[PDB]
Amino acid sequence: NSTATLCLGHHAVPNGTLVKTITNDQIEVTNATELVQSSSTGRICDSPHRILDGKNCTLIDALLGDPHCDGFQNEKWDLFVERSKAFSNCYPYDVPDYASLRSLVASSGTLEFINEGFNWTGVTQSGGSYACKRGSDNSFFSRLNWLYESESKYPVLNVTMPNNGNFDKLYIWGVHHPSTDKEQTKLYVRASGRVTVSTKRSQQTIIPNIGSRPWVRGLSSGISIYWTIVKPGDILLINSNGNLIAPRGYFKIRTGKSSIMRSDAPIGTCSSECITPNGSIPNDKPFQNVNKITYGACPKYVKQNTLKLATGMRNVPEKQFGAIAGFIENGWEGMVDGWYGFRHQNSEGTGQAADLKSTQAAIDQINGKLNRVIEKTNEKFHQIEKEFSEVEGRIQDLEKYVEDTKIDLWSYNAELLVALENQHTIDLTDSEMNKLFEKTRRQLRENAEDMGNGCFKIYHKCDNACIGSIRNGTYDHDVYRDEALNNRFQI
Amino acid sequence: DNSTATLCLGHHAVPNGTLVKTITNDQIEVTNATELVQSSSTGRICDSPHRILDGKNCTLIDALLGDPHCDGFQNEKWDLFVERSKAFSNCYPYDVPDYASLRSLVASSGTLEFINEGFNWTGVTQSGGSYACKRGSDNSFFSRLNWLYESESKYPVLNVTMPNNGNFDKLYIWGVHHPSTDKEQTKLYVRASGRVTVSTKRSQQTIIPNIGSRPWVRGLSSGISIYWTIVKPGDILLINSNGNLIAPRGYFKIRTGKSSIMRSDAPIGTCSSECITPNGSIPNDKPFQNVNKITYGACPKYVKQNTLKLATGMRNVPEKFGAIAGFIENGWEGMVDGWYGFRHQNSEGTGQAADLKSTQAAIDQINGKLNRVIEKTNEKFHQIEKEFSEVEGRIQDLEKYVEDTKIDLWSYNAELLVALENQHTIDLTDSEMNKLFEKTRRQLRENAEDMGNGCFKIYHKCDNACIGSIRNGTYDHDVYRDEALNNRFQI
Amino acid sequence: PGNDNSTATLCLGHHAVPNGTLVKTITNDQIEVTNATELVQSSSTGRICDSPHRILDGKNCTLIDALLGDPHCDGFQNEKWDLFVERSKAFSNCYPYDVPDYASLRSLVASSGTLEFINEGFNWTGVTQSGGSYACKRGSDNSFFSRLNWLYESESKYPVLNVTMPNNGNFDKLYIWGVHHPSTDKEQTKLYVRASGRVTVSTKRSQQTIIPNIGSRPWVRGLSSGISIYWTIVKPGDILLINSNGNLIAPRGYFKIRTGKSSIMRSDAPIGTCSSECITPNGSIPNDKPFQNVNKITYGACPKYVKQNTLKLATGMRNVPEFGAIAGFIENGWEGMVDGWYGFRHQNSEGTGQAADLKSTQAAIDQINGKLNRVIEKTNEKFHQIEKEFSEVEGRIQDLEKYVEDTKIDLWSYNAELLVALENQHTIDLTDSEMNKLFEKTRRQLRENAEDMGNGCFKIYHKCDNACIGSIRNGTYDHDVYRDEALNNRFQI
Ligand SMILES: *[C@@H]1O[C@H](CO[C@@H]2O[C@@H](C)[C@@H](O)[C@@H](O)[C@@H]2O)[C@@H](O[C@@H]2O[C@H](CO)[C@@H](O[C@@H]3O[C@H](CO[C@H]4O[C@H](CO)[C@@H](O)[C@H](O)[C@@H]4O)[C@@H](O)[C@H](O)[C@@H]3O)[C@H](O)[C@H]2NC(C)=O)[C@H](O)[C@H]1NC(C)=O
Ligand SMILES: *[C@@H]1O[C@H](CO)[C@@H](O[C@@H]2O[C@H](CO)[C@@H](O[C@@H]3O[C@H](CO)[C@@H](O)[C@H](O)[C@@H]3O)[C@H](O)[C@H]2NC(C)=O)[C@H](O)[C@H]1NC(C)=O
Ligand SMILES: *[C@@H]1O[C@H](CO)[C@@H](O[C@@H]2O[C@H](CO)[C@@H](O[C@@H]3O[C@H](CO)[C@@H](O)[C@H](O)[C@@H]3O)[C@H](O)[C@H]2NC(C)=O)[C@H](O)[C@H]1NC(C)=O
Ligand SMILES: *[C@@H]1O[C@H](CO)[C@@H](O[C@@H]2O[C@H](CO)[C@@H](O[C@@H]3O[C@H](CO)[C@@H](O)[C@H](O)[C@@H]3O)[C@H](O)[C@H]2NC(C)=O)[C@H](O)[C@H]1NC(C)=O
Ligand SMILES: *[C@@H]1O[C@H](CO)[C@@H](O[C@@H]2O[C@H](CO)[C@@H](O[C@@H]3O[C@H](CO)[C@@H](O)[C@H](O)[C@@H]3O)[C@H](O)[C@H]2NC(C)=O)[C@H](O)[C@H]1NC(C)=O
Ligand SMILES: *[C@@H]1O[C@H](CO)[C@@H](O[C@@H]2O[C@H](CO)[C@@H](O[C@@H]3O[C@H](CO)[C@@H](O)[C@H](O)[C@@H]3O)[C@H](O)[C@H]2NC(C)=O)[C@H](O)[C@H]1NC(C)=O
Ligand SMILES: *[C@@H]1O[C@H](CO)[C@@H](O[C@@H]2O[C@H](CO)[C@@H](O[C@@H]3O[C@H](CO)[C@@H](O)[C@H](O)[C@@H]3O)[C@H](O)[C@H]2NC(C)=O)[C@H](O)[C@H]1NC(C)=O
Ligand SMILES: *[C@@H]1O[C@H](CO)[C@@H](O[C@@H]2O[C@H](CO)[C@@H](O[C@@H]3O[C@H](CO)[C@@H](O)[C@H](O)[C@@H]3O)[C@H](O)[C@H]2NC(C)=O)[C@H](O)[C@H]1NC(C)=O
Ligand SMILES: *[C@@H]1O[C@H](CO)[C@@H](O[C@@H]2O[C@H](CO)[C@@H](O[C@@H]3O[C@H](CO)[C@@H](O)[C@H](O)[C@@H]3O)[C@H](O)[C@H]2NC(C)=O)[C@H](O)[C@H]1NC(C)=O
Ligand SMILES: *[C@@H]1O[C@H](CO)[C@@H](O[C@@H]2O[C@H](CO)[C@@H](O[C@@H]3O[C@H](CO)[C@@H](O)[C@H](O)[C@@H]3O)[C@H](O)[C@H]2NC(C)=O)[C@H](O)[C@H]1NC(C)=O
Ligand SMILES: *[C@@H]1O[C@H](CO)[C@@H](O[C@@H]2O[C@H](CO)[C@@H](O)[C@H](O)[C@H]2NC(C)=O)[C@H](O)[C@H]1NC(C)=O
Ligand SMILES: *[C@@H]1O[C@H](CO)[C@@H](O)[C@H](O)[C@H]1NC(C)=O
Ligand SMILES: *[C@@H]1O[C@H](CO)[C@@H](O)[C@H](O)[C@H]1NC(C)=O
Ligand SMILES: *[C@@H]1O[C@H](CO)[C@@H](O)[C@H](O)[C@H]1NC(C)=O
Ligand SMILES: *[C@@H]1O[C@H](CO)[C@@H](O)[C@H](O)[C@H]1NC(C)=O
Ligand SMILES: *[C@@H]1O[C@H](CO)[C@@H](O)[C@H](O)[C@H]1NC(C)=O
Ligand SMILES: *[C@@H]1O[C@H](CO)[C@@H](O)[C@H](O)[C@H]1NC(C)=O
Ligand SMILES: *[C@@H]1O[C@H](CO)[C@@H](O)[C@H](O)[C@H]1NC(C)=O
Repeated sequence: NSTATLCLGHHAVPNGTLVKTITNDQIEVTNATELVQSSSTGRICDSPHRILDGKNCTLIDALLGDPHCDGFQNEKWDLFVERSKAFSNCYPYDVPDYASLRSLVASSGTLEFINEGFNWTGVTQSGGSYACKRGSDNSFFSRLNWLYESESKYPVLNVTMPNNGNFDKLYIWGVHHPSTDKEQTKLYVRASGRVTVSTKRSQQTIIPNIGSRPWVRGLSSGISIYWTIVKPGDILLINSNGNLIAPRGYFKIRTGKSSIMRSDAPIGTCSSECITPNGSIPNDKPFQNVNKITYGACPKYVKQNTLKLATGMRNVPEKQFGAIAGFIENGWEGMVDGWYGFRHQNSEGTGQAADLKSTQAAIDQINGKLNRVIEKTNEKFHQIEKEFSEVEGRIQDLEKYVEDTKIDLWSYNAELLVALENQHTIDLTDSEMNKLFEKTRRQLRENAEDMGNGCFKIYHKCDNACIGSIRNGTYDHDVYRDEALNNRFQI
Repeated sequence: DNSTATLCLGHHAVPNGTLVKTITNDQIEVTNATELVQSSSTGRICDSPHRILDGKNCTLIDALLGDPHCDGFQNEKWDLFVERSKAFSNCYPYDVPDYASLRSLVASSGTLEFINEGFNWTGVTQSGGSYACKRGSDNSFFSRLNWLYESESKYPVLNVTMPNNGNFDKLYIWGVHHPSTDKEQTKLYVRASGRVTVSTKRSQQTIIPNIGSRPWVRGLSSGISIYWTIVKPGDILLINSNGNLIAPRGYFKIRTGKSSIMRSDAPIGTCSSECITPNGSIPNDKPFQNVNKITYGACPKYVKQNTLKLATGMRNVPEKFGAIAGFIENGWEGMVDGWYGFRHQNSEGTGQAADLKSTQAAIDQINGKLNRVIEKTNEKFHQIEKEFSEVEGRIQDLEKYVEDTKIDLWSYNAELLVALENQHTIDLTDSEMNKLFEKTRRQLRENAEDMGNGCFKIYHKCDNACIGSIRNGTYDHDVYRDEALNNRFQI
Repeated sequence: PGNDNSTATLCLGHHAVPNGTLVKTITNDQIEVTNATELVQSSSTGRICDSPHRILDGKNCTLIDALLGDPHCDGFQNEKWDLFVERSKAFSNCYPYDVPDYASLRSLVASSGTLEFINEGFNWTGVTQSGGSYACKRGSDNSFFSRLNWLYESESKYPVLNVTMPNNGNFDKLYIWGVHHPSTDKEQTKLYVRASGRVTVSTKRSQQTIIPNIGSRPWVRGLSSGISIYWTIVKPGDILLINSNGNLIAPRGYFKIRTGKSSIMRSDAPIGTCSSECITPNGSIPNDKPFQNVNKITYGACPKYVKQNTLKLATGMRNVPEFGAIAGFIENGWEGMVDGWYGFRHQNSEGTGQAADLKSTQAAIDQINGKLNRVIEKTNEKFHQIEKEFSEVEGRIQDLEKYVEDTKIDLWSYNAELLVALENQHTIDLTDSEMNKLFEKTRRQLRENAEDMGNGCFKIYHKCDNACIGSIRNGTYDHDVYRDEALNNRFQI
């Protein structure tokens, strides 16, 4: 009745969350947030990126001029989305090194075509075929010019076209492979043509082959698509005596944030900086498990489906007349106004208060590292291809091995970051408890003794005002020193 | 005659300490440490669990084609296929454009399962053989290749199609003959120059043979260039040649699997090891390894370091008639039954005990971090090539830059990890010692004083039964308080 | 009776400075410390040091124009180098030519680091040699590439050439050869007779065959003609065969292939007289720091490229800048302390004093340098790498060469950022720990003769002259000497 008891404790919660640290695989903390994004709406947000839905068309069909893809002429995009249902309805074709041409056009992000009048005098022009119906007429690829005998002759063609602008020119052209020797001489007179497109830097010579194409959409013939880039100050030189599929001009090559993605996800009305083939995902978290193929500012792909960062101290439930005990035994599920506080027992009764300074001190540290964790947007656009449909060998072996190495290294960084941050999270919250106890230990000077359970036995009368003067940093030990030393030192 | 006792707090020491690295120190001595970089091999490739296929005198490509001394490899399968350096070609001279890619894709397929398809081939004679490819006592040829050639002194143009109506990728292996002389060209194919064209809906491959180019190999100044074509389901194979065709007899079934290939001369043995290197099989108990960067299976990660030692014990401090001394001075080499404990000196003499609770808290934290360091498995199969015999240029520069960049990043992660863990290992063990010392301090309340050297001066008769009460937390400070406050406070 | 007998005060503190430096930790984005150091090298003199690496200045010559033998590049014959520096002012003044896969030929010649050419005498009987053109003037005569031979009519005939050359010695042979693409059919028949030629260069491992095209080359320096350049490597025990009827540009021998530290770099930085292990296109940079933001293109032992332009490593304690009563480390630091990081301030009957503790000052300094030595020890010596800046639009191979380097920098930028944050959080902790250890060291040898005032100071309950204070500082303090006097003052008897 001539003493009081002051106890030091920290809060606790009835649920709790398990996290990983350097030490333990499962340790229970009060709060925790998720770092790995693993869900998506399924809708690609048409904002803030220019999304161009390919619909029934691939990038190459819209490039060449397949008539059902004529809506895509001169179109521009940030992310061009190819669908699975896309399909070819013009003349049969192949593209040697298909992936590269699809890659560089996607990076340019524009189908802006500029027409150029080549001379083509001595040949007839704009040949078509019934397999490429535009409307009801027999047409052909809109950006390709198909040359063929004039007055039953077909001379050697020497045609040039300089680049005097300050900007790169992509010329798309082709070589015909007739079904029979009849079709060869009917269109080109000579038994075998030769195609040679040249610059000051490059030269592409293609010998056409006769009847070397399988049956596609009514025809055993086809055209091989090639491309040539003409830098400023350079010149295009076409040289053919047969089977030339001429360019009607060039596509302008730009450099920008543009790329291409394969996805069947619907385009919706929303805003999201990050885009996956699964759909748009938020970029609030630092890591994501949705898909390694991403466009825009996105979390980093990791193998882990979950990585929980601890945002609170160890949870130690009380699991146990009225008596009070300190942090040594357990935490306090009854303290909701703070993380650290004082439970007292004195002459006027018993009470709880929380300590604002130490609680904010811990929170400021906890939420400072959250800001350090989330400050990395890391914005990426046109990357490498990460899923493949044909067997290719050496090059995709390296293209896979690079991406797979990238993911293992970031999965390592993520696992270690969460483990270090949490081991530091638990330690800093332990430190703020101990500092508050030692701060209270030293105010009391010689007026109290440490009971061992995180509580002080104060050897003098200590009304609610005196407890307050301990909580508040205003306890004067000299006022009570005599009364305390009397009760302490009895024989 | 004496009214006091001395209770000292200490930790253990060992005579054969081990040096490790920390964030601070380059060399600090601890009691125990374990190695993390695997650096030794038995020199044998364990045949379990993975299916090892010893290539013996055969390369994968010779076994693919059907070099008669490799006929045993027909239709064989593998998980890892081992090419010996003694392997050698004994059939018709040949070369393969993009040899690496064909070797890579066949290796990752993991099977030589062949399916005979009967092409029509009317108008030519099949199964041509040579003396430079003796199968048994007979002039023969590659077992999977059909060397077509004149019939009735006529060689008509060949139009053949074989559709892939399966649901699974087909691998056709074909070739092109390069005769030694003009006389040999016309005797075998009538025409002065041939033309081999293999076509899918997606690709075309047209080859025009050169005459006399090949150097003398095993009796012949001739040879065949091998090319490959993959026909996807629903697509169709179309062969077309007016000369020099080396035809396929069918397709190799393509599979997706854990299979790969490795260049090694290590002997195959009877044992079991998850990890395989060209040096031989290595244990994957350690997270890192310095044996070889070429690995197959669940393997440790390759690092540049040849030794990384993880501290698994506290700082080693030798203790070095003499008053008993605590941990502030030095450890205790005599302590064997624990890492922490008490030495006391009272009226019954001296004694030494160990504290289980503080020792397991240190041991369980050390085992907890080991289990997190060992938990990584890392199972990789078909990767990229990492050693090269020919000078190539752009592509292997990237293949070398990728692997060399990988090895540096993991060597950093391994070095930093050891330094972080050991600093934490030392810090956590020093913490347990401080926690046991403070736990004892507060049991003694006002009955003792901290002598400074990590020892308490207890101011009352404290027989062995009283020490044991302090040791297992049953000391009642009130029982000895009046006596102790008497002895402490004399003037 | 209040404080009747005299007492003394002994305070524990740490130094502070008026010009602190902000650094990053695991907790805080900006926390002020006393001393810091920069880890990211972000400046260069702009000069490529001619030491300790053998630098070769291309001047008006590219590596391939020196390779082929462009007459204004005759000084570069048989020259060697560690780093060869192509200049952007260079140019080709011989016969017009293109090189399919020019990047690979440039790369392997640079990696060999030598243009050591070994003349071999092929058997060109039946053809005439040393074909020259006026677009390639050497001296005042019409000439041609010094290391190429241009074969052409022999008595108005030019038959099928069968030519062989064995590789009888050790180590590889690089053969450089080409194919002429004549401007007109007249030039085709006036030089080669046959309508169309055919160049075939073969080994046991490979074929290379080329069917030349007429009039396929644009007008360059007076000629609508050109030569396509091709190369073949002949391993030991293998053999070179040249089979051609027309349009053959024959080699005069091979370049000896070596393997070593050699490479090539594109830079307009002037060469200077100085020594530096690291070379960038921007110039040479010091390799003391572990990271650099100058250029991702480097040669030699260089700091690693990172996106960050500054990463400051804390190399001192937390800076906390600082009634006649002294106070301790709990409140603030002591700007007055110059001779040490930690120390004591006291007030007693002889006055007020101050002294620095050398033991705990070194304990922090030695731990800080234990960090620096682990941080600064990373040499990282890389030589011939991959190309990292491109001028032509290529596609698939280009995307991977960019994605690999782009992924590398992001991974080291992470490692750099995390390392600075960990190293600084550990610095602040250890410097705080040494303060608390020095205070507890004093607390324990004072025994029952003082009380902790709570501000990092002790109220010592006995007369304590300067020699008394010095004993506490030297640790020679004996508490029993003062124990009776102190207990009498602490507790009233
Ligand atoms: C577009 O190309 C045509 C055709 O020439 C091509 O050009 C080169 C680059 C290669 O691609 C070749 O393979 C092609 O042949 C050019 O037509 C020629 O233009 C010139 C100059 O204008 C004409 O020369 C004139 O000829 C007059 C007499 O020609 C008449 O008589 C001759 C016989 O004497 C007869 O062969 C010809 O067919 C005519 O009937 C002459 O009085 C005048 O002074 C001048 O020399 C030449 O005749 C044209 N050829 C043809 C077949 O029409 C174009 O010039 C070119 N245009 C552009 C803008 O470049
Ligand atoms: C080389 O052989 C192939 C294989 O037969 C030839 O292709 C075939 O060409 C015929 C031409 O009529 C095709 O017939 C058509 O088939 C469609 C299928 O639905 C049918 O609807 C039509 O009424 C018509 O009968 C046949 O399908 C086609 N088959 C294949 C596999 O391509 C090819 O023509 C031959 N080469 C030459 C130069 O003739
Ligand atoms: C020094 O530290 C190492 C820590 O790696 C100690 O080695 C470890 O010792 C324990 C028990 O002695 C071994 O546990 C065993 O685990 C296997 C399963 O892996 C189980 O089958 C056994 O029954 C046993 O429980 C552990 O494997 C072993 N680890 C290593 C890497 O050696 C070592 O004992 C310490 N030295 C001293 C002197 O304490
Ligand atoms: C493999 O394909 C060959 C083609 O080289 C098949 O033989 C040819 O089959 C066609 C169609 O049945 C025959 O064409 C017809 O010939 C008669 C002969 O008078 C003619 O009157 C018809 O108007 C038509 O043109 C062709 O003669 C025939 N050639 C030969 C040499 O047999 C052959 O059937 C296929 N192999 C098989 C089915 O085993
Ligand atoms: C182009 O010239 C080359 C080189 O002279 C010719 O190849 C050579 O052909 C002869 C043919 O008898 C080879 O001789 C053989 O040597 C082996 C090994 O000593 C021996 O066992 C045989 O009995 C025979 O004597 C010679 O080795 C071979 N040399 C090379 C480098 O290939 C080639 O035939 C010529 N081609 C034309 C179209 O002129
Ligand atoms: C913790 O320390 C206390 C104090 O040393 C231990 O309590 C008492 O320890 C003594 C000696 O070990 C026990 O004496 C024994 O009692 C049995 C039963 O009467 C008797 O047959 C033996 O000859 C001996 O005298 C005593 O029983 C025990 N106290 C009680 C209530 O059992 C205690 O055992 C220590 N606990 C641990 C886990 O070490
Ligand atoms: C603030 O921190 C920096 C970096 O820790 C300190 O710079 C270091 O200063 C020492 C000299 O006290 C340098 O060591 C000396 O190096 C020279 C050769 O340069 C040698 O002749 C001496 O015998 C001595 O070893 C050290 O290199 C230097 N480090 C750096 C990165 O500059 C600086 O002194 C600190 N300032 C204060 C006021 O503490
Ligand atoms: C194929 O057509 C191209 C272009 O139509 C021809 O290139 C042209 O070749 C003539 C050669 O006399 C060049 O004339 C020269 O021009 C320079 C610069 O103006 C001048 O200084 C000379 O005195 C001479 O007149 C002309 O510039 C050049 N044009 C282009 C665009 O390159 C080429 O010759 C034709 N093919 C054949 C086999 O003739
Ligand atoms: C070393 O040399 C390289 C060039 O070889 C320098 O890169 C160039 O840096 C300048 C900026 O000083 C870039 O110009 C402008 O940069 C701003 C960003 O500050 C950007 O927003 C503008 O659009 C513009 O690009 C320039 O583009 C860049 N590249 C080239 C080829 O000039 C590099 O800065 C030099 N090293 C250091 C440390 O500065
Ligand atoms: C506390 O420790 C310090 C450091 O050891 C003591 O200061 C040093 O004290 C020694 C004597 O113990 C001085 O040595 C003397 O130097 C004079 C120079 O005039 C010489 O004539 C003497 O023969 C003797 O060698 C030393 O100079 C002095 N340090 C400095 C920088 O002067 C201090 O005395 C110790 N105090 C206590 C109370 O233990
Ligand atoms: C595993 O094999 C590799 C390569 O066969 C060994 O590395 C070679 O070591 C020799 C030492 O005499 C060097 O001369 C070679 O240059 C090394 N090759 C490479 C590619 O580095 C390696 O030492 C072997 N490992 C073990 C444990 O025996
Ligand atoms: C634990 O339960 C409380 C009950 O109010 C709840 O507010 C809290 O969100 C739960 N924990 C987490 C991590 O959500
Ligand atoms: C995203 O799509 C890929 C491929 O279609 C699929 O494997 C993966 O499970 C999907 N993930 C989510 C979260 O929908
Ligand atoms: C972030 O700081 C705010 C400021 O009070 C706080 O509400 C929140 O709980 C903090 N986040 C944590 C502690 O995870
Ligand atoms: C608490 O402290 C504040 C200043 O920090 C003071 O104004 C107030 O009076 C104090 N409360 C009591 C009860 O002393
Ligand atoms: C390999 O070839 C050599 C020489 O012909 C022979 O002695 C050896 O037995 C062969 N080994 C196998 C496994 O075929
Ligand atoms: C090689 O030289 C000899 C002698 O000069 C000559 O007889 C022979 O024809 C030459 N071989 C050729 C030109 O292939
Ligand atoms: C590291 O040691 C040097 C030389 O002894 C010293 O000058 C420097 O101050 C030390 N480091 C720091 C951060 O003080």
